[PDB]
Amino acid sequence: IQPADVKAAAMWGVAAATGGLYLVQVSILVLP
Amino acid sequence: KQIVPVKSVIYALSPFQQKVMTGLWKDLPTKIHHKVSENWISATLLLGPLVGTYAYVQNYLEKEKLHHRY
Amino acid sequence: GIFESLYKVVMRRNSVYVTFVIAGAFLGERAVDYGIHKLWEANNVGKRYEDIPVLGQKL
Amino acid sequence: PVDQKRYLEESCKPKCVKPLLEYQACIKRIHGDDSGQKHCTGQYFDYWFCVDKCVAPKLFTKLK
Amino acid sequence: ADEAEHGLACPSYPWPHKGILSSYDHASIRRGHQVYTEVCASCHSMSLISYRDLVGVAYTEEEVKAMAAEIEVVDGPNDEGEMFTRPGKLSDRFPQPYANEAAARFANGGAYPPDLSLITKARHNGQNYVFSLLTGYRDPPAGVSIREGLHYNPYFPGGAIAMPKMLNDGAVEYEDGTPATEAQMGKDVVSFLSWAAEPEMEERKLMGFKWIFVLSLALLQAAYYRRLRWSVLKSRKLVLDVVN
Amino acid sequence: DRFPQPYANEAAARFANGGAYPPDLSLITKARHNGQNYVFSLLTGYRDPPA
Amino acid sequence: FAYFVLTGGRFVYASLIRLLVLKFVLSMSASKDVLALAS
Amino acid sequence: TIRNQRFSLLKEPISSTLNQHLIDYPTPSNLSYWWGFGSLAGICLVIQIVTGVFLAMHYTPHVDLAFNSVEHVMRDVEGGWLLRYMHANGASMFFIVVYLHIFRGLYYASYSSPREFVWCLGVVIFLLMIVTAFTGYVLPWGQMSFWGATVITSLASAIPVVGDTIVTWLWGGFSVDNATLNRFFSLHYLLPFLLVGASLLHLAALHQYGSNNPLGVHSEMDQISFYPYFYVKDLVGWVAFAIFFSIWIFYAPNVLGHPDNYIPANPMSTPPHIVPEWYFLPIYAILRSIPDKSGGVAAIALVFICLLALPFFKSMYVRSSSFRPIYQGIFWLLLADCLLLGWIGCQPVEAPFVTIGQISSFVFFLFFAITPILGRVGRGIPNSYTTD
Ligand SMILES: CCCCCCCCCCCCCCCCCC(=O)OC[C@H](COP(=O)(O)OCCN)OC(=O)CCCCCCCCCCCCCCCCC
Ligand code: HEC
Ligand code: HEM
Ligand code: HEM
Repeated sequence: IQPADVKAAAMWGVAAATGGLYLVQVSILVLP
Repeated sequence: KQIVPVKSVIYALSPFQQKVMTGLWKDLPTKIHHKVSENWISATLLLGPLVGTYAYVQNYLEKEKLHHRY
Repeated sequence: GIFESLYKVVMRRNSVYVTFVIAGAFLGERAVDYGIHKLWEANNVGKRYEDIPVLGQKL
Repeated sequence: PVDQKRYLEESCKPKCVKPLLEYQACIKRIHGDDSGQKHCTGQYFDYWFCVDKCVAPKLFTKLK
Repeated sequence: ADEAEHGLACPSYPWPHKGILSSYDHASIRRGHQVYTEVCASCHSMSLISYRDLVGVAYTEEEVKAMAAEIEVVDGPNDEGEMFTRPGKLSDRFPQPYANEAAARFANGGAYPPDLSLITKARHNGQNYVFSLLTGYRDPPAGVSIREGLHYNPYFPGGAIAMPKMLNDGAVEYEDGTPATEAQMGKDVVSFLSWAAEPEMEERKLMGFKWIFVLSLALLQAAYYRRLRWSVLKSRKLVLDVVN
Repeated sequence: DRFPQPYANEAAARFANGGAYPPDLSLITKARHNGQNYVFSLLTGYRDPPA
Repeated sequence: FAYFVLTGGRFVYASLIRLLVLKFVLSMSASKDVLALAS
Repeated sequence: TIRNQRFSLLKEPISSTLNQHLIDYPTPSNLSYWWGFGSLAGICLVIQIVTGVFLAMHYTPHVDLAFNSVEHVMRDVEGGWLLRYMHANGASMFFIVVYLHIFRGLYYASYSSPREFVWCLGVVIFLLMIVTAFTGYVLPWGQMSFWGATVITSLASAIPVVGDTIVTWLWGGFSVDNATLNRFFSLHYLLPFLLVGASLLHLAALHQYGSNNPLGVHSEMDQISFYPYFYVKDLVGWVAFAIFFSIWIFYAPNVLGHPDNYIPANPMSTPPHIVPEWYFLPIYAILRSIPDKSGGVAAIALVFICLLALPFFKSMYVRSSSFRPIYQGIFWLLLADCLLLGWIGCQPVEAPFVTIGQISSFVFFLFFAITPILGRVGRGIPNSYTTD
């Protein structure tokens, strides 16, 4: 159950990071 | 705020087994006919005073301006 | 069908669905903005600031 | 530097000569009177309203 | 009477910046700013527009810097408390021709030439009214002889206006050789004034188009969503054990 | 009307007084800690510097 | 079909929400006259 | 059911009140979109509050700086024209939505028992909206702003014994100057939160006595939960409203206003046409129509007395207008009268508008005076039409 839980947590983290980039588009941070 | 039961029998179908945007187009002529034949009186009582008063006002303004035109 | 294919792709876990929604929002907004910009530039030819004949002749 | 607006209004002067004729009728009446308040700006307004309505699109399609 | 009091109505001219997708004619904005500086800035003021507002709209940045360096403005106290004048920078507002309202009225016979920043939004049917006002210096009608010190202008409320006929044929020499006539000068100055009153028109129109389209698609989706959620209720059959 | 101002601006005051700005005296007894005693002592305590 | 219609509307809504939030925050951000006076 | 271990978060005490009153509240199954208008009015209030806060981050309540500060918001602030146009046109849409709310209530006789408290709290809410919008319109400090403030505050002198004292006290200094400007800014900032409280009380009373339906009948037989069935309907309403409001913001932002408010206030000259905003025009028309300004103020008080006196009528058994042809016609005539009354208020006092207004206001009160008669006759109906 732990592998599934950590996989789901990582997926939600990726979604959160995508939402953060969408809200604050930062090519300044993306380039380096 | 109690609920009164009625002793019915209800059959319902899942939303994913029905056409969802076709009832709006099935009977347009009949629905337009129903709207008009049911609300023509109310339309007259709404738009009647407005149009009548507007015509009266423009008429009287025309008379007044032409009368005061030296 | 294409709908069933894309469903089996991106509609089995909600996290992927929300990421897809955000990515689609970004891409669609950019596409609409590009289309409207092309339409505006086509409709207002000649009137732009960049193409006035005396843009740099006052000096 | 001939004025496009003046030329266009002169060109469209014979389009709606009826308000102009009414205005001239008032001019003759006022000349006969020569003593009253004698303005009749209404005929002026009607005639120039017609001319302005005429010269609406032509002015800008002629302007640079 | 009442007709002259409310002024002859202004027609509906086809302005180049009218329509759900229509931009300012920026060459015409430049030309209108030229004519305003040449003839209209002697009496009227703007006081709401900085020189930097012209950058990217009708002039290039170096041109605006030179134009600002032309005029001189009073700057605050120096290390001795005295006041001094320095050439205008790229942030200063347009110069004011008169010290204050009292000086303006005294110089213009008691009538105050209004501030022109928001002139096209401070009149009913603004742009058409301004163009008609500038162009329509007509001969007064029969037997309406107005007093000395004014001029007849049918569009102005009352017929008698205080400013003289300014726009004349050949008044200015346009930079790009456009033949200067009364109508052309009026069109350019009204385009410039309408830009001054609303510098955000183009961005506003673009946002409006994009968001009306996008929200229309959203409305279709919301209607479908509502119909889908309500379709288990609207297409249901119930037996109730009653007839009449 | 209000009390007149001896100088047109703070820079004028500084230039007149050799770079020192004589502060506004309206709230001087509340602006300075222990304002009343401080002002009285400062006005009257113009003594000789130590060795 | 239902979920894809809903998805199109959903990212329309996401676009709208981002627009509104950024408008408010950037309005609370700096100003053109200040940037001009930055020298 | 003993709640030993927790099943659902929605039934936990943290989300239990919210659960009941938002998700699980039973609602009549046949509601049309005007209940959506009520929810839409709530959303308009929230929009006004948010845009007003962010606008007040840039507005200076001084007489020498207010107008130029607003022009600052329009020209210099990053996306400030959007904030200002949203605030102004959102006031307009707030009033449009509240008017549709009120007229649906009148049509379906939702003011009848047991929703008298709901209707009365609604009347109080309407008063608060009027005051808030007026004091807010004073803020930009233009010609229309200053002169409308002057006139509407100076008609408070009609009180018999203490009129002049109240006028001077509200003015703060014999005129409508800087003191009045600061006073009005503070009040305009404060009032929307009282408006939020009034809205919450409004909703609480309604939730006590359920909700009416297009039939006006008892409706505890077929009831469904509010979510998701009416959330999606309200969502359709919200998106349509967003399209309407976006049409107003971006393409025709100054149509719902007057051009005289773009001239800095000059208490020396007087603009030739002093009228309030379009949504105060019916009230202004009633007040202007009845002469003898003391009579005008009394007439406005009478308007609000009639509005408060609607719920407490005697028989009024049949509720909906679908089964009341006479009352249906009366309501449509009243709506036409209200529109005509609003149009009259923008016209000068020259004839025939005085006669038209003096007839229209009388017809307004006539509607408010002939509903009990219809109720009594309708109470008499059943023992006459029997088919046997
Ligand atoms: C010049 C100074 C004097 C001015 C006023 C003088 C005239 C006063 C009124 C005269 C007319 C009164 C008529 C009253 C009887 C109506 C009969 C009736 O209800 O008929 C049924 C009809 C049903 O309509 P429907 O269902 O469409 O019909 C199809 C049938 N299978 O129902 C209908 O069609 C509904 C009709 C409703 C009409 C309501 C308005 C008129 C009656 C009250 C007048 C009140 C005047 C003052 C208040 C005005 C509003 C504020
Ligand atoms: C000094 C002479 C000038 C010059 C060179 C211009 N204007 Fe005009 N203007 C002047 C005065 C003294 C007045 C006041 C008249 C009155 O309101 O009684 C005006 C008025 C205007 C107006 C207002 C008309 C109205 O409010 O109905 C406008 C729009 C206007 N002036 C525009 C204008 C333009 C565009 C000019 C450049 C060509 C211009 N004026 C020159 C005095 C003077
Ligand atoms: C701030 C403005 C207002 C808000 C936010 C508001 C909010 C609401 C809400 C949320 C409801 C329940 C949902 C609905 O039925 O539409 C409602 C119902 C109601 N409101 Fe209001 N309201 C406002 C103004 C008014 C006014 C001015 C009146 C009339 C004086 C009024 C009278 C009513 C009535 C009679 C109902 C009962 C609904 C029914 O019978 O089905 N409201 N309101
Ligand atoms: C607490 C919330 C609110 C705050 C802080 C607020 C603040 C302000 C401020 C600062 C202004 C002047 C800015 C400007 O000129 O555009 C203003 C204008 C205005 N406000 Fe509000 N407001 C609030 C809520 C409301 C509400 C609920 C209404 C009612 C609909 C309202 C109606 C108006 C009106 C009509 C104006 C004048 C519009 C104009 O500028 O032409 N405000 N408000």
